Amino acid sequence: GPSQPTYPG
Amino acid sequence: GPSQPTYPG
Amino acid sequence: PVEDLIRFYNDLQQYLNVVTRHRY
Amino acid sequence: PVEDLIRFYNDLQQYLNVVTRHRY
Repeated sequence: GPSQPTYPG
Repeated sequence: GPSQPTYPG
Repeated sequence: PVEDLIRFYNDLQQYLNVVTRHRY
Repeated sequence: PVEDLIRFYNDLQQYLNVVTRHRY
């Protein structure tokens, strides 16, 4: 994925 | 909610 | 993953239509 | 719940758009 962490989807 | 159980969302 | 979600979200618009029996 | 998901889902169009920069 991107540099940022996971998301709530 | 309905008669059916949980859906995968 | 988010990529698989690209090919699921589009069809999923229909799933929400069934849930609400198209009564938004 | 599915009720909140109705609202969220329609606005979520933007989130998927960010994740892929609209390059569907």
